[PDB]
Amino acid sequence: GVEIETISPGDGRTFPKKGQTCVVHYTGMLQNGKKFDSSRDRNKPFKFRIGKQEVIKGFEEGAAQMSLGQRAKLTCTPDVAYGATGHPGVIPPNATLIFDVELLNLE
Repeated sequence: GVEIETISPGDGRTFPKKGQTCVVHYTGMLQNGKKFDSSRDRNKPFKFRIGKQEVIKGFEEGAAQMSLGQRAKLTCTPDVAYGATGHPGVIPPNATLIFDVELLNLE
């Protein structure tokens, strides 16, 4: 389940497609919890592409449902990312994740 609540401004039409490299200012937040990951810290805003399953499924479907300049707010279900397994020391099992995602991409 990918739920999008867009902070409005952008263009709403430049949609990310397969074979396109995109740049995302992400910041992870735990539900009823603190931060765990932030692209604001290292200031290298994580160049990546679409079509290789490099990211998790909850973040991947959130990438295609956005456009340039937009600011979304993800809500990742446990079963698509880590809920059965849990990322060791960083994500406990059966965890629901919140991401602050802004898409300022290229290509």
